Amino acid sequence: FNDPFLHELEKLRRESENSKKTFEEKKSILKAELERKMAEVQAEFRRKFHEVEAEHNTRTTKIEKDKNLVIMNKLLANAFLS
Amino acid sequence: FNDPFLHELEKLRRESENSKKTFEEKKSILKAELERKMAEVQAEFRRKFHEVEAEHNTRTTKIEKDKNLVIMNKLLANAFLS
Repeated sequence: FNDPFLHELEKLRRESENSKKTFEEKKSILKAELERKMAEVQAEFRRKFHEVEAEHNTRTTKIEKDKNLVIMNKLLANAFLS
Repeated sequence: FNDPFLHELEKLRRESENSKKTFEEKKSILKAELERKMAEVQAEFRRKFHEVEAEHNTRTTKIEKDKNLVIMNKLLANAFLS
């Protein structure tokens, strides 16, 4: 640059494009970290939850086998009479 | 319960009622801590964000005041006639 004024002015217009830039990018990084932490906190939830739900379905098919062993040994030892 | 068959049956209604109880309550807890983890991941993203936004607005007024300071200086050294 010839004019040390037009110079300083560009040195600063440039200086504020770096500003606008590193800001725009940080802004993106965070947005993209939050996105990932949230998808991973919700996949940790979905995990434990499908285990809790499994534990129960097995809990109740047990309770289930048995309820029907009762109803059978009853119905059986009772047609032994009629 | 006089009837022993009726007894086995009640013993089971009672067991299935705790299957449901502890399941629904396990469920209720996992959901409670999802709320809590997500709430705080996202309320510390904002804490981190506003700190870049802040950091930028200060950078930018810094520049703005270098600019202004350099323009007026030109304007003054150049404050005459003919």
